[PDB]
Amino acid sequence: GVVEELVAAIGAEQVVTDPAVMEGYSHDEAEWAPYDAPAAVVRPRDTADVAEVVRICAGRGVAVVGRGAGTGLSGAANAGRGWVVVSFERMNRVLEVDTVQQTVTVQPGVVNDDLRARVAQDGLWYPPDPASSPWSTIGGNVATNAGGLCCVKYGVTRDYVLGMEAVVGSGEVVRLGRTTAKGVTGYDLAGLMVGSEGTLGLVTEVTLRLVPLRRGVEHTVVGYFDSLTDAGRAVAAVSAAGIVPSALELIDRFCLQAVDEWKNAEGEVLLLARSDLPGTSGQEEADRILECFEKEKAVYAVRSTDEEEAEALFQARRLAYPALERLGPLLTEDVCVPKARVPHMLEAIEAAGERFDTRIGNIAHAGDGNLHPLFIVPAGDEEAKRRAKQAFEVIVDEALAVGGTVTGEHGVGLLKMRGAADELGPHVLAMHRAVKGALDPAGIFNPGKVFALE
Amino acid sequence: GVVEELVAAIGAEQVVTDPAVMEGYSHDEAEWAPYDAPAAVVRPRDTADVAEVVRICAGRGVAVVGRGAGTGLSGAANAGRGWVVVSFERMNRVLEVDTVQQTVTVQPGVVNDDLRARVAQDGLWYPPDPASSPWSTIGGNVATNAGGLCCVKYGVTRDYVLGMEAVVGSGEVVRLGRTTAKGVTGYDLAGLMVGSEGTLGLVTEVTLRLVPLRRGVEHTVVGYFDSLTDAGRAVAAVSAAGIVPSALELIDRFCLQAVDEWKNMGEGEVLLLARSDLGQEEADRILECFEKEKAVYAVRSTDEEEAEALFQARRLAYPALERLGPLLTEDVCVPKARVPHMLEAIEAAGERFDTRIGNIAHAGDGNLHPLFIVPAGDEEAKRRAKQAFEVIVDEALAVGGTVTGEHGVGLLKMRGAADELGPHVLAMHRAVKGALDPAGIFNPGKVFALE
Ligand SMILES: Cc1cc2nc3c(=O)[nH]c(=O)nc-3n(C[C@H](O)[C@H](O)[C@H](O)COP(=O)(O)OP(=O)(O)OC[C@H]3O[C@@H](n4cnc5c(N)ncnc54)[C@H](O)[C@@H]3O)c2cc1C
Ligand SMILES: Cc1cc2nc3c(=O)[nH]c(=O)nc-3n(C[C@H](O)[C@H](O)[C@H](O)COP(=O)(O)OP(=O)(O)OC[C@H]3O[C@@H](n4cnc5c(N)ncnc54)[C@H](O)[C@@H]3O)c2cc1C
Ligand SMILES: [Fe+3]
Repeated sequence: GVVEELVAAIGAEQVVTDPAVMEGYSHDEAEWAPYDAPAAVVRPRDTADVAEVVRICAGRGVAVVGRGAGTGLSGAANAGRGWVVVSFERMNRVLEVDTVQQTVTVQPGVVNDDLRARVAQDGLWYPPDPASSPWSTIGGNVATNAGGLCCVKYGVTRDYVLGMEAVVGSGEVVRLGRTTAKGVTGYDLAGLMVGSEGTLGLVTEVTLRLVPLRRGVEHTVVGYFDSLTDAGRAVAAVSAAGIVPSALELIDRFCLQAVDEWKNAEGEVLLLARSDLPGTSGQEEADRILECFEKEKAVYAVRSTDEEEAEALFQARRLAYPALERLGPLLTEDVCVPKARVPHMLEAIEAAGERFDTRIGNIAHAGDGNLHPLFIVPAGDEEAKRRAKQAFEVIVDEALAVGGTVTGEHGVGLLKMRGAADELGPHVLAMHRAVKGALDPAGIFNPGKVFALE
Repeated sequence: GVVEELVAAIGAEQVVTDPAVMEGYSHDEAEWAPYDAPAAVVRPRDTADVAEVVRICAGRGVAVVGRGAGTGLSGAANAGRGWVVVSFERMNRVLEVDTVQQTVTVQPGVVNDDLRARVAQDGLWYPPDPASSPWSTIGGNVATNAGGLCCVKYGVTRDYVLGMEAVVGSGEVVRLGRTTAKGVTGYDLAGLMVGSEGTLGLVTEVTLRLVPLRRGVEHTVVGYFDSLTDAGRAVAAVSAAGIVPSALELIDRFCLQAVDEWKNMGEGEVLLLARSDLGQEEADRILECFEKEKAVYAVRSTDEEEAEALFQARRLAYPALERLGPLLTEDVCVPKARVPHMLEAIEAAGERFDTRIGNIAHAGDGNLHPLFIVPAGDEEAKRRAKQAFEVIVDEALAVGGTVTGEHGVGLLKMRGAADELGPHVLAMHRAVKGALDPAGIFNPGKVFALE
């Protein structure tokens, strides 16, 4: 009688059982991630509803997986058979914007882009800008510690989580973290929630840190290359010069030429960089970045004196994944290695394609060494699927061999549990099982993702 | 028979038992914090030695309390009777400075200022600059999540900790966190160590993120006031102008006197020292904010040296007051909008309890440091200050602040810490510590109670 207690606790408008409606609430954009039919999909109204849902599911031992917008790429939000999917679509209000403290308090259902537009009205700015910003929730960004494009100079979500309110344990609603500028009272439990991917609790309200709007001119330094190796050597060349570019992205040829077909290519690798320093200070730095592209392999390495053709190339970098998803199933990998390993990793990925006869596109946050190789899977050719799945295990192990990480921003979820286990090791994993057990003694919060419990 | 197992594990020259020597290892600069004679003070050489100390005490259930430079202000490093003090004095080497990744790898025993000067050679910079930087260890800065003067614009220690290696549990050497620029694999166990004050493990190596050197001329904006109330409104003026200053510090009268009566170098009640890191247009905007409020000799300083001399008194305020006797310090942090109100509350706590309370605070972040000098022989004033101590704290939580901003709960703040966190959150601390420290040997009893 799980659905019976839920309706009797939070009403009927907050429980859904139509197998047709629950279809889309149990899987995210991560393809090949298994997902089964959940027992019911709850859409709570406020923290009180979530507290009751967690309490009921805790006693009955029913797995509950929180869901934001369902734009994950590792199946972290995917629901298991009989689970209770908690959709925060109804908790989508920005509660306050304190201009003196320069902080904002939002609900987990808020959309990233919507949040940024609201704070910009008060002259503030929320730096984190994931490619899925137009559709991802702040709840998801906090659960997966999502990153963005400008995170090479302003950090990721974790760098802006001051405090939060979460439902944990048997249904206790607690307020973790702080709201002032400095606080060390107790443990960093608020930070412990960030990057947990909903395996330790449920965030019902988060307090974010803000910054003044950049109200300025973005000097773009555009560069083209003919090889992923040379272009990789240039990104490291700028980082060795000691420059902190406000953006440094790589878009191979296969990816950029596809976006044109959708929305309507000087070289093989397009290295897009940009700086945001005011006045000539930025122009001086943007010029320095240009030389780094020219000194290395340089094809059409020119600084952009146009505020739109620059912005048009960057809008293509954002529409790279959705432009290729319409082109068929797309398997994506997220590794992050040291900046000095970008050339070795780029040439190592390209080599991985020839060994398994699999064409692999490349886009990566060159500023942080976070590579995103994307493979478009042709339908009908199972060997290509199999060859790409084994190449999947080569790029991962190769990134761990140079000292990288199995995931940089997308989250372990399900499609990266193998690599995550090899990176963390038995001791680190054992600590995860212990931590999750103390804060989730019922084992109901998204059990089985990131790491396994046995 | 515990000391014997230790000596039989890490040699004799790494174990000390002389009760005359262990004194300097069993208590920190936090006075009135309880401390007893430890069973031995271990000075490890490498992670292997630290691993042995943890394994031995884990099986025997002997409490171990890690110690850095002993500059804590809440008794976090104070040792309990029969404990084993692990001193990282020997682990004080900078292991690597990766200029391509722009990161540094340090051991816990390294001093803050030493780490900064080291990275300065390679054109890098470590922003976090606590007042005790010249003699505090990086191991301590990570356990307490220390702050500094520039943290109003560059964050605190936790904002630069990329990864670490620690000995947890029964003595397993694990490396938490990452070393790249981005990493989200699993939980943030590294961030969990930060601010734990050594209650979940022992950090033997930390990987900190760095930034390019400033390489510019700072625009210092010095300002004088005649009261903590009027000056408080000036601090809000910079906040009401959308200005993020690289530094904003406030010092009281008795603080300045002690600095001029010690260093003998040198007029106002409070002195707000502002600074920008852009730039003259911003420094000028702040100057007008001071004259907008009660302004005495408010001038946007162009002499970078004379201003730099003024910032030496702000950092030498506590060392200049400890020479005048026992100094009990409180560390509250409230929202910026409560700085003026909170300052007026501190003054009343003095009049109400007949206690002279000096004030220095990072007004830019709302981190207040009211310090009382306790005279010798007048125990009445000591207990009277303890009552104003409970009043200034409750007023910090009532207005939405926190019991501790940068110093840490330790021991002299566990009362307020419990009131702030609450039963639910406290029950979580005992649960977390239990999972990662099933033996309960890592500084047990501090921060929260293991009742
Ligand atoms: C086209 C595209 C571009 C992308 N670009 C980026 C990018 O640039 N950077 C990046 O980091 N990621 C990117 N992603 C994936 C992205 O990380 C996720 O979309 C984003 O992190 C959040 O999406 P979401 O709102 O759907 O969260 P969801 O997928 O719903 O949830 C993700 C995780 O968070 C947990 N969770 C959700 N809500 C809550 C809550 N309220 N409380 C606690 N836990 C919760 C979920 O259970 C799951 O574990 C992209 C995805 C797509 C499809
Ligand atoms: C004069 C003065 C000025 C100060 N100014 C500031 C300031 O501006 N900002 C600020 O934030 N703080 C300040 N402090 C206190 C500051 O927190 C300490 O100076 C700093 O935290 C480190 O001191 P320490 O290295 O002696 O740490 P210790 O006191 O030795 O240790 C502090 C806590 O950390 C734990 N710990 C230490 N090393 C390890 C380790 N290797 N692994 C695990 N746990 C460990 C200790 O056990 C203890 O719990 C000041 C202190 C003084 C005395
Ligand atoms: Fe991305």
